[PDB]
Amino acid sequence: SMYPEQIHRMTTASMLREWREHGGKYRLEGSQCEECNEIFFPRRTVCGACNSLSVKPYRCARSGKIEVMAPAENPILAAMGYGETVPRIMAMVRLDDGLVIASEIVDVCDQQQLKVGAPVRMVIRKHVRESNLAWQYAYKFVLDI
Amino acid sequence: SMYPEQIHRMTTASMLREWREHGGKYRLEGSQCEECNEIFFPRRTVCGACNSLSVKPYRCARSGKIEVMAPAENPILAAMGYGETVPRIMAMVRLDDGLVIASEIVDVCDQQQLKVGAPVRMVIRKHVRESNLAWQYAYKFVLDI
Amino acid sequence: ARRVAIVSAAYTPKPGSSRVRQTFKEMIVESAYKALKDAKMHPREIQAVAYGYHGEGISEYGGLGPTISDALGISPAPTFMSTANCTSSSVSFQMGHQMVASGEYDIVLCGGFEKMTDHFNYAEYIGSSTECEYDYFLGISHTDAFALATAEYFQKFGYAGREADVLATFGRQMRIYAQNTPTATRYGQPIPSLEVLKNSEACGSMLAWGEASGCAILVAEHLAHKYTDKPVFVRGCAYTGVSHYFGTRFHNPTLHHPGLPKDVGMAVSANSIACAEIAYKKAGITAKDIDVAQVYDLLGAGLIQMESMGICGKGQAGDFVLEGGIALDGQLPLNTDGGNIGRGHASGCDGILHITELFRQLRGESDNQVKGARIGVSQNLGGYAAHNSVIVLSND
Amino acid sequence: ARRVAIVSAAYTPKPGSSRVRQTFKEMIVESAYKALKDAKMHPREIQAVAYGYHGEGISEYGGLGPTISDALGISPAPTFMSTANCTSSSVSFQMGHQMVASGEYDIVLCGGFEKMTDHFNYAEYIGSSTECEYDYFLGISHTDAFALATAEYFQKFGYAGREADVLATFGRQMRIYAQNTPTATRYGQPIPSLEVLKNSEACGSMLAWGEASGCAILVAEHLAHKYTDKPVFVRGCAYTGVSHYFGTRFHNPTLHHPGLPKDVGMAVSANSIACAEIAYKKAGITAKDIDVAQVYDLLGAGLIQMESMGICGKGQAGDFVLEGGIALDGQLPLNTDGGNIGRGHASGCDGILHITELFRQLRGESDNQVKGARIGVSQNLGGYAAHNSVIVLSND
Amino acid sequence: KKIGIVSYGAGIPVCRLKVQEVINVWKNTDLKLVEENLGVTERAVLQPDEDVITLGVLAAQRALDKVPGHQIEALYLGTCTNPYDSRASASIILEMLGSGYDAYCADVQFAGKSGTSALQICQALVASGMTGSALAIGADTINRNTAPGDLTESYAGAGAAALLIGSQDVIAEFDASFSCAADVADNIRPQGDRYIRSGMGLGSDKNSIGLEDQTRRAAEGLMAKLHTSPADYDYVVFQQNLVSTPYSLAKHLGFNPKQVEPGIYAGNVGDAGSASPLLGLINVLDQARPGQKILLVSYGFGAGSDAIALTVTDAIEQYQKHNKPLRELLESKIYVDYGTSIKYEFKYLRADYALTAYL
Amino acid sequence: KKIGIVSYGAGIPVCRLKVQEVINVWKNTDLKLVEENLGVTERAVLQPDEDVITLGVLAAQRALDKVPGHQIEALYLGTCTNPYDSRASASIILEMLGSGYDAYCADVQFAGKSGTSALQICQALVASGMTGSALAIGADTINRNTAPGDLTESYAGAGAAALLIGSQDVIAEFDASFSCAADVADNIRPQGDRYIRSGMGLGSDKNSIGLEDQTRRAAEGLMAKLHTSPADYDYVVFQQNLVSTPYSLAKHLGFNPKQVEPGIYAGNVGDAGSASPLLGLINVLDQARPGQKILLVSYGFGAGSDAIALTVTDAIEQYQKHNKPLRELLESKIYVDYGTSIKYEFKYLRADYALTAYL
Ligand SMILES: [Zn+2]
Ligand SMILES: [Zn+2]
Repeated sequence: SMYPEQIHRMTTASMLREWREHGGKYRLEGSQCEECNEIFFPRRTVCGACNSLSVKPYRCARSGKIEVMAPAENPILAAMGYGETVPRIMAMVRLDDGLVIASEIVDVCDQQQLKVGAPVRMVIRKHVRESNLAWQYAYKFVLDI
Repeated sequence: SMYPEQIHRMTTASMLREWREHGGKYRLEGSQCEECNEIFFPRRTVCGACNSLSVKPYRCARSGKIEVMAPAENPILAAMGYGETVPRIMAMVRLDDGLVIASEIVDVCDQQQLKVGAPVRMVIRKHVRESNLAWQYAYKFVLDI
Repeated sequence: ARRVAIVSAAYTPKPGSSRVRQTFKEMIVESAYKALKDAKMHPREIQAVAYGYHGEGISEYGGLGPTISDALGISPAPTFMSTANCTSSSVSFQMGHQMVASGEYDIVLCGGFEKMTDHFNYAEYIGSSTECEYDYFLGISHTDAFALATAEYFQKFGYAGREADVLATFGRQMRIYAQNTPTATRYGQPIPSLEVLKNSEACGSMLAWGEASGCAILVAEHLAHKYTDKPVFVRGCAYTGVSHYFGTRFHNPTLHHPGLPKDVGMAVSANSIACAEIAYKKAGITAKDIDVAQVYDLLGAGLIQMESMGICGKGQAGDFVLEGGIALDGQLPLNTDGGNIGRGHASGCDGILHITELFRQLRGESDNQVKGARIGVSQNLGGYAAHNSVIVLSND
Repeated sequence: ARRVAIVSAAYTPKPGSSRVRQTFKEMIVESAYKALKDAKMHPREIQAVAYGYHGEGISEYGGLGPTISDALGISPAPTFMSTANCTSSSVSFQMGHQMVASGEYDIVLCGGFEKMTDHFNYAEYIGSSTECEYDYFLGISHTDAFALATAEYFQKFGYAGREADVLATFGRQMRIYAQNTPTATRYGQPIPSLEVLKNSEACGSMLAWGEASGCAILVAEHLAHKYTDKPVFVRGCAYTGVSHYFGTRFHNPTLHHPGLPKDVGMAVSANSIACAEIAYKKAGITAKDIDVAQVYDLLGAGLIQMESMGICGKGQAGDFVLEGGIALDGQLPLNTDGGNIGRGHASGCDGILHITELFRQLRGESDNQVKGARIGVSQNLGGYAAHNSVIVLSND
Repeated sequence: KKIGIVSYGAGIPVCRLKVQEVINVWKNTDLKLVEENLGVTERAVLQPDEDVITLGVLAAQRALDKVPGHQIEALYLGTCTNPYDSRASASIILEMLGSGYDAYCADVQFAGKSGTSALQICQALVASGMTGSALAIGADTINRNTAPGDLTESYAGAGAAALLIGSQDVIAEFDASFSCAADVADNIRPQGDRYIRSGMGLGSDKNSIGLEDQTRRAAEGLMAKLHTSPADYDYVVFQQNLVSTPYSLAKHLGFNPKQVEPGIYAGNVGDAGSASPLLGLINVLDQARPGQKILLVSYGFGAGSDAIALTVTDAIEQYQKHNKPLRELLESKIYVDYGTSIKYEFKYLRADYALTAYL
Repeated sequence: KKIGIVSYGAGIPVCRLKVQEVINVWKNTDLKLVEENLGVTERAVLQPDEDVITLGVLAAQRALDKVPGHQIEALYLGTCTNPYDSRASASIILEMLGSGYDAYCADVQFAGKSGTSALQICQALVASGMTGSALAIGADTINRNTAPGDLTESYAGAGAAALLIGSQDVIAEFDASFSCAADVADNIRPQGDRYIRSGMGLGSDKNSIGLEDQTRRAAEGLMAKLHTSPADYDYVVFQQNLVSTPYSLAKHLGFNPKQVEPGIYAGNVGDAGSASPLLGLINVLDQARPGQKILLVSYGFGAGSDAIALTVTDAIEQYQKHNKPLRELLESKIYVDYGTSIKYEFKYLRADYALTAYL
């Protein structure tokens, strides 16, 4: 602050990284194959089913159910930018189109509604800030009831 | 500053790294083999000549000559923490014990004395600050005349 | 094709403990020169090295091969690096096997290390080896994946009311194996009661995490007699790769392996199943033939791998453990050194940690010996089974 | 031991230019599927991959193997990673050669990539692959090492007054080779005069640095006819490792290679000499036999490697270049694609950049063809020749 | 075909902090004053993963969900607590909404009237024929930019409101507007400062020279233009930093309590700045009837005021048929204590450079 | 009667700093690159008593001096270097101008396109009939918000431009416009940060994904709407952070040098941000002829682009009769050294609390 001597840092992110993933992270866009119609998340260049390069963006279903859930409460494993909210409710969310997303559940107003099979919907939230100072935004989920 | 939200950083150094190298970096300590007396910089655990594990710290000679020298002036290659001094005079210094050290020449008061074969001596200087906030100190060289 | 023998294997003891007074170079040298001594071999007889670690983010040292060749004192002999999560050593072992089997090198040192304490807080760095833009940068860890996998296993195979019992029985058996194993972090510790374990962290199934280096020395069959009376042969290996992204465990059309189960996920690791089937076909064995094994233990991951590996049927590993099946007198003795819970875990070294205990078992030198052991198997994984390795060793 | 053939080789064109609109996955797929098409091969025929990059510090993606196996659409087929400076692809090529030669895999894709623009300023990251505590953390770069090496070469072999002439003649020949090579970054650029080059940056010997992925497809000899009429065979390879620390170039008792020159340093690369001698012995050739070559060009490094490789005597490479020796009608045509100056450089891809032009030369398909080329050689280095690779290819 | 509001949406944080939790710590104001006179018993707390963009895109997406497949032609973000001081947060919201890139786009700032100013811009773009439709957002994180121990802390909140303007299926026709402004530094936030600052002591003296002067000037201006008086309006909506503020301004301009009441929402929210007049309007439209007349008069410190007159249409009945009202949305809440609120809103003086989460 | 520009004005700081003065200290870029390729030999230095408001009110007052007794109906201030982050600097300028309080008023922010965005807002307000006229200002102190040692320091400048929109005595008819935007973080300034930051290394890679993409998209969009091509325009005006930028964009979009040259002013000024496209337009209108066609395409990092098409009228000849051109204004200058520039722009790290001027 008072002494502006540059501090060592191996890695600094270019804006290019997040720029290319705005579809995936703001809009839950994966990929669909034009030849066989198989769907994937996250986005990709080659269809895994048939190895076609004719692949297009696909808007994943933004509603789903909690497939599996696990609290994260261990201070030892608190990542920088995620230390303030404890517990965090980590979940695998099964979307209505069949895909599964690794995320977390937030804004739980009634704890008795937080259970396996509970319906959820996607929301845009602030995530850990980028190493180039830009705010990071991406998906999380809330209970939808 | 005003918004204390933690920023993402893959790598943060433990104090352990520099703690173990104070001999090498503050005192120009390499290694000498107890069986065959060969000398090495930087410090090491196995003698390269004879593969003995009987190796001890060795104070390298702190006087030497410039073997080869090259200005670093290209802004594109300015490392963080080293952008303020331009040019930097990079050199391979041949110490009086025969070892060679990669370093730089500083405090050149008479430019006509800066040449190949010029005598130099070790000095302790501040280097790029550590990712744990500790000041980094290590060797550089000056002309000795 | 020619056979490849392990002539020695060794690691820096107590791998669930840290070595803050050593550098990574010093630590690598310790296990390397120990193994060289065990084999009655000079360092300059080593023709190549295959070595593993997590990556350059821990110590800020990249392009590490030459640095290792210099540290060991073998230059110009090359070191081929491997960067593959907790499977780094397992992968480097497979690389060394290829180096010898090819005829290009006759004597090869395989291994790996991890110096977590060089990083201020390694726990938050590890996530960098995942599908980073969609997990690491959203604060999702590997440990989250294992917690979820365990929850899926128990909820879907009807273990409600016995989760604590299963995890505690597992962790207790690991502690029993570690108690009498001198290289284990829990060597000599008293065995806590099942009830004490149930009321402790992760019902007693949390691993012990520290620092270690390790290596095994591979030699062409025709040379092995120069270095040992009792060589351990590599029967077959498989290494397999699927997406790091945890969601893909439930739906991965990219994974082409015929005859997988209909329903796959975290509790049923498709990548691990495929890996085991490939490995066993190459080795000329089936699960029936396995006399002793090693798995990456942590929470319920040991159960999922017991099933993937073919030791018991889908959903039956919990009951197998409860019925005493992994004890020394049980149907399949498993993690006889104590595993990650008892012996300890150091990511890049884990492959060698497995291989060393199997090596010992197959020569009759284990502290918890399986009488008449002919076949030994290492099942190891990296990420949430994004990497998977299966290595099959025999003694004839 | 059985022979291994290259059936196709390809890279993303203009590797001295950046591809900011692509991700690294997209970029890898481009060259992979191009090579697959050239070979008349389906992706699912690939049994394993060996792939290289600088490290996890650029894109913050570690444990990359599974991620690549998923991107290419080959799961469960494994990807073995290589992290070895500018030699990453050269090393991965050698790994693939071992994989096929061993009999463990019959068809293997070898390659590498670099996506420098994922890092804000890659130039200051690269130093992380050195003897970091004694160079990187003191602000000492690889580029400093090359500047110093060049200065030592010229000061000690009596080139005072002709330094500019040597570097400019070299850079001009690279531009001449690049002009008519469609995959080169300097394709179609007019050839500047020798005088214009002397008065420009680094007297015209500064490389063009961008982004690229590349790969070659290796197949067991008995299968090669299915994929090509004109296979290129791997005669022999060597990979060698010495300390990254630049000081050790002058005094390295750790380097055990008999019959090295008495006086070694930066201008005389002992590691590179050792590497070439080992490689040639394995390949059954001498320098006399080499019809065309590739070297890592940058400042005077091309000269130092010409000497290490055995093409001309100590201190004579500058005069060799001035006398026209590396031109297409010269005694030894070198970097016929344009090299790093004309074609371009992308660290992890560079090994394949060399191998592709040699592959083309040995089939008569090069844009600057060496008539009747039988033997082609890639000399590549990593760090200041801490890594060194020599790869020898033939056409019969 | 008349032009006006087609659909709307709102975004409100779920975390809540009871006023007494703040007063127990600072003891710097009367609990009875804030709860009974000012009318605020609890306030919205911003979570660590929430901000103007997260609330704004929630509100906007809720408005656009009413018009399937809508292609965005213009998007204006009214805020005085912008996440960026250079670059437009509006373009980030546009990217997120994923409904077209070819749009008139900017951030708009005049304190609490930013949202109404954005609305006027959107109306002008449609009425001019420069676009067929336009999306206005009003959003603020007043809590985030109010200092611990500030006299306003206990009732600083946050919120977002989005209004789609068009000429197809219009539920409230935009009849006319009148704006005024001047240099009145009753509140400021200098470039750099995180916290919004007062220019003088709080009370009716400060209110008379800013809030009341500008609100009166705009309201009287618009009514003079339309030849109307307070008796001609079914509803009146004012700035709602506090529940007391609309009632006070109504008494000052000759409106009566039953004209104000249907716009009141903020007793459990606190001050949502740019969002507050738009949220009042939303609260009216949720229950209004065809034919009814609305007068909306906002207030931005600095200072100035935007007055807008609207007429509710027949289409309001269909819009209301399957609609989640704001009243229902505001029932969703999670209580937190003072210490937790300060953690969540990043108001502890922690280290400039963090080594881990907790070191 | 067609609607458009009636009068204009400009405000530029008089202090100047030669590029070599910065390069001598930092040695972080080539003198030849900046002087010859980028085309900037010196840059504007902000004095301690100058800012966005001082420049803005100068430009605005110069535009209104052309229309004696004009009553202001709307005033929009486009800037990304705003003196206030809450409250509208526009209301301060309005107060200073002393020509009415009953005006639509706000600050508008989208980086370098803030001024053109304000202009579009004003056009919409007049074309809609919501006002009879409207005053747009574009102004930035890029110098003040560029850090010492930044690669862009040697060519960071400052400036203001004001354009009055109306339907009486119009000198350039506003024919049509097209805007686009997206999330492209090529430059940012997070809330709090004084200095504008790059999102990646400088060069043609960064230019291709922001500057060129958005400029091309808006220009092609507008030309497609009007069924025109570059050959149909007498003048083209782009963002002028650097003299090289308009020529580069012209080459990229199929315009030729003679179409660009008359808009070039910045060789002795540097980057004036929001002002730069408007200053280019002013420089054209100072010498243009009746009938001529102008295409204006701005660029805001973040990112987005505003394209506007204009036609010059017969009234331009009378307007030009007694007019001080921008070319003449830019002849007024005072040279200062690097140390003095840093003092004047408040870029020394002095004590947070001052005891006297010098203690
Ligand atoms: Zn398909
Ligand atoms: Zn010795």
